[PDB]
Amino acid sequence: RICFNQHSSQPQTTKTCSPGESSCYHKQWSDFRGTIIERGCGCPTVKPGIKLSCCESEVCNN
Repeated sequence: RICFNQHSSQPQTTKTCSPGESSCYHKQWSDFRGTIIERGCGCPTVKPGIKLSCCESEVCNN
């Protein structure tokens, strides 16, 4: 139970996730500074403006 956790793809970081968590999350929104993508373990309620996707499996979230 591993996800990416790196921003708008930067250099790739990954996170072990917490035991039990079998998701991972990719969110994309944008705003004054540009467009953003966050990557983490998950799935967020994901929110006005949103942008969200969740998989189940390893390195999934991209």
